[PDB]
Amino acid sequence: AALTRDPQFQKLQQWYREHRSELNLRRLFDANKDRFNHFSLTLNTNHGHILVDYSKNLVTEDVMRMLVDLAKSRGVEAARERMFNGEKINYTEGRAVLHVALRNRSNTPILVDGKDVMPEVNKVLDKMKSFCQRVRSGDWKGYTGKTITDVINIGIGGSDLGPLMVTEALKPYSSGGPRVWYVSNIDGTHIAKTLAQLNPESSLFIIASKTFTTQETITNAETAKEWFLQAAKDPSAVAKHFVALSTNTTKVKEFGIDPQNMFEFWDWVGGRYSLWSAIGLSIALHVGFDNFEQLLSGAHWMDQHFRTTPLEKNAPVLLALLGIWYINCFGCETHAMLPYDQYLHRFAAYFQQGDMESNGKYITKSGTRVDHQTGPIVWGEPGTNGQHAFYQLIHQGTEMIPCDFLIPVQTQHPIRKGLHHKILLANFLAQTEALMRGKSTEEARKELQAAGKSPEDLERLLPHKVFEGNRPTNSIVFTKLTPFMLGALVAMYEHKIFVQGIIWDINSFDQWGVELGKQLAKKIEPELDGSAQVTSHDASTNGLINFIKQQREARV
Amino acid sequence: AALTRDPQFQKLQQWYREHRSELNLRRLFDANKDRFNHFSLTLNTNHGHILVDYSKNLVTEDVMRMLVDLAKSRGVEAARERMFNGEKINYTEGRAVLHVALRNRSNTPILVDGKDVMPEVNKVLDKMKSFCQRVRSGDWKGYTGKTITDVINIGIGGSDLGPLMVTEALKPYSSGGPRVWYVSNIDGTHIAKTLAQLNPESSLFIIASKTFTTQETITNAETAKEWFLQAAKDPSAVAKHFVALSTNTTKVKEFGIDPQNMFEFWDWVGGRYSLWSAIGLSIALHVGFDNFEQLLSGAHWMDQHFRTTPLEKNAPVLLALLGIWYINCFGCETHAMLPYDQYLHRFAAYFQQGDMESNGKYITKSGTRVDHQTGPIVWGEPGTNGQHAFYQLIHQGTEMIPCDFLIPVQTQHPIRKGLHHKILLANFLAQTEALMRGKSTEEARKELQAAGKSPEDLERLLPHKVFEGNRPTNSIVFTKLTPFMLGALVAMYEHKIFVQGIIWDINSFDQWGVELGKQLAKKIEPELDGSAQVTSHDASTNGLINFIKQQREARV
Repeated sequence: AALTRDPQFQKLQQWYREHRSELNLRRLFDANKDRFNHFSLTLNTNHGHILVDYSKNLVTEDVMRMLVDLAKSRGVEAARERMFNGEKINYTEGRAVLHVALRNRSNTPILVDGKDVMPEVNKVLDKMKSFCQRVRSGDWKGYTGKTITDVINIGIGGSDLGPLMVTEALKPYSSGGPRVWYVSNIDGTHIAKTLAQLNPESSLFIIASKTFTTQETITNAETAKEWFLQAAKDPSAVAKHFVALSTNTTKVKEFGIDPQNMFEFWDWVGGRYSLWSAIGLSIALHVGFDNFEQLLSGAHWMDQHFRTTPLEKNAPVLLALLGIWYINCFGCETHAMLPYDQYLHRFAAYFQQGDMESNGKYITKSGTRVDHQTGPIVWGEPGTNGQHAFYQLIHQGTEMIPCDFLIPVQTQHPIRKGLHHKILLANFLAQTEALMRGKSTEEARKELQAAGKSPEDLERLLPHKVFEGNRPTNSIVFTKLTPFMLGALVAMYEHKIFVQGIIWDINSFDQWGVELGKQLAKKIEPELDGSAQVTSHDASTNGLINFIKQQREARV
Repeated sequence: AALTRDPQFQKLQQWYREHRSELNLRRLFDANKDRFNHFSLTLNTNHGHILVDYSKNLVTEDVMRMLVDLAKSRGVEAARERMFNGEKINYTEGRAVLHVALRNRSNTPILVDGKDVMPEVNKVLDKMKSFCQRVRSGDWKGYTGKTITDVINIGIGGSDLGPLMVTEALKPYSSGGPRVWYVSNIDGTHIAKTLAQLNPESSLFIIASKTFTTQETITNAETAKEWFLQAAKDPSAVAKHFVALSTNTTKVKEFGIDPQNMFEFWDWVGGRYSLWSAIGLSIALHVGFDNFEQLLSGAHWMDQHFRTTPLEKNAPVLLALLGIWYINCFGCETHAMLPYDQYLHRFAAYFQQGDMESNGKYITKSGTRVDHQTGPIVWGEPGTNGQHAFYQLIHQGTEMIPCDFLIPVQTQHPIRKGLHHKILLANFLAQTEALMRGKSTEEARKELQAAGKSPEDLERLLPHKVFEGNRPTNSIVFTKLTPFMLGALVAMYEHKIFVQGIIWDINSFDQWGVELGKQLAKKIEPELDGSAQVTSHDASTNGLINFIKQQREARV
């Protein structure tokens, strides 16, 4: 593979093999009182500051230098320009990758097959703005003349996670907006329990599906329509309660949706990078189009930082480089994202898709199989919840787990004169401090002696109280989680993911890995009907199907 | 470490090194027509069947035999009896481990320090029963005489996760019960956004905290009381709207709660194993005490299965052993739990604590440091949501990830004549089939040719469409997700965790790993107050705090 053959990578790996057991956070900080200044970035977006402190990582100036050299050697900057210039960097599908055009507030032309994409982008945005205005003003009414109180987004993967995570994160800005609901699972309980809490007369459904033939999404949509029509009866009423986010005008018309209410996007918009397009309609409806533009503007700001900042001080790039260090040198399988913010409770889940579906690849640009690790397993839970759930393993377990700790300085709810956020902040800081410092046998011993522990009891319990520490973390702190700031943060990670993919020489923008499961599922569907034994698959699949048919009747 | 020195373990490790490149699922099945029958267990709980199919695992008759020999060699059965008999197996804290006592429906005496624990267990259950009766019936009234419409649970970690996951999973059984709310994050937006939607006249708060001094929990509790008294004014009104799940009678009195409304539990009840105790009060209030008893009954049935079943056919034991195989021989860092059920959307999250906080240890019983891996990183998202988010990596990524696929045969919402559930089931089945089978280059080439792909396009696309497969999974299918069945499934994993811990020779029931973080946070708290620069910590902690103080005043 390209990466393994890179001289800069080889240089990095040789340094690692020689000075690995030399890297100790406690000692690094004790020897360099200016470590924080040397390994941290402070970004002023003019709408809040972003501090990216990567000083608690197992790195030195030499390591960072070699890492930056690896990025240059792998052509990170050239690839970046190709992305922004509209070139088909999604080589397996032969398409451009332009989620950056979706939020290109400067409106500088971006060509695709010699044609500027911006006019179309702004056309859809204008349509979104108009629609959001009417629904929020109460001008758009249901079939019985009532205003919309609830908006239901139906989609899977990228047509679901992004909008859901953002509306959850910007909940405080939804004043004067309709309630939003997200239905994604084909599991019938999802649409069912959602519909049970809604009134057909004041509900607006958003069907998100490029092709408008997506099995899960369309099945849910048809279930929603049957439910609606059961109340409305009149088919022409569907046009007042259903809109589509796609490009299939024919199927959209067939469903009963008014064509002028079809918000399209393009093939250069990846699902896991689509919240910035028409897919984000529910976002705009919930918090208003103005806040939606703020969201886009934050991303655009981060897009520029990524493009004009030298690699050595480039946030997305350094975040990606640090991950390559832990993944390809320390051999860490996972990456934890721990935001200390309840509104961001689905941030980690969102990037679980953005990162994993982008970089969970094994075939390089030249068709060669990688001979090294690629995308890591991303996971996490928001601050203090995760801390009281699985931190025991991060502190005293056996796995090395790079962790990103995020938090806004200003809270959306400064209740009790800021008492809650104070404690939240203190824990945010204490956890990375502990993770790095740990507690030695001697330090633990002193504590146990002070507790008046028996000489014998002290020696028995002592080892259990030792924290080996030396566990690396990133601390990302931003002024306040506003729509603009959230846009900047999401874009930052999108570009981190982009850099790592280029370094690994994989295609972060295709997803051929989903085809097999879909193919095999279609074959099993017709076999589930009936009580006849199934024997067309392997013994397990067969046995599972027959157990299912047996228990179908079981009364419990 | 005991494990490494174990003869049986060494035998397994040796076999692994010799036959690893010989383990291939396609061949294994093609070579054994009875593979499903040989590697699957069907349990009849009398309230539904459970099929634990572990045939899609990289294992053979010999491996399973060696694994069971490992379980015997490591003394799994003796350790189990010690737990059930009330001995102090939580050796670092000198305590018994008796969550099995909590659901001991048979009421068989279980002694701790010479006293049967059951009478007290049942005393609390009866109090819970009476309270739920009165609250749900409407007999229990607020300070203005209204009936309780909302129940708010306030607790962290083990006093939140269990009840939340269970009430979410059993939502269908909550008809006639009040709505339940879970507040756990010290982050003020949690209690703030929750209180903004409640009426002080019909809201009942449950303060879950053993010591009743837990910082996060008591802070949220005091904030809720302040909000409550704001409207009620009369401090004696608190007794009609706040109850406690603890043993500190004094602190509960001071708060303003009626002592007769303090539901207690004991030190042999681990937080991450407490939903079966008074901690589960919110569960009982939401779905009724009858359903709570079924839940307990389900777990009780599984406890018996675990205690009376020979190892070779013991579900918890087998699951535990398969994990030891992937973790200590294959070197897998994670374990994915993927239930194809939206109601179980918080199932993986629950065991993320149950498993990780239990086995994320590194000091053995002899006080010696482990020289092998222990607890894995548990993660996941429910069925089809996760499938459309990160399966790309599971199918074509670079890391090996053991996965547990779970699903109920009968759905709680058989809408559209079971159409949704049919598709859900087809995907549950097809995914494990695909993970195992994969798609060869030859098969992929034929598809591309049949699709009429160009010779140029074919060669370029070909390698990207190959699925290496041979990825192991467990498929756990159960008749229906009823209160009883859920109890059984949760208990099954609790015991799997117990078995793994004994084999690793660690303590699955303590959690010393949380102290350092809490100590360092207490020290930072006062330092955040005021405008002075902090210089008392390492440079990073100092820098982060000074950035916070600076941005604290920023207007954005």
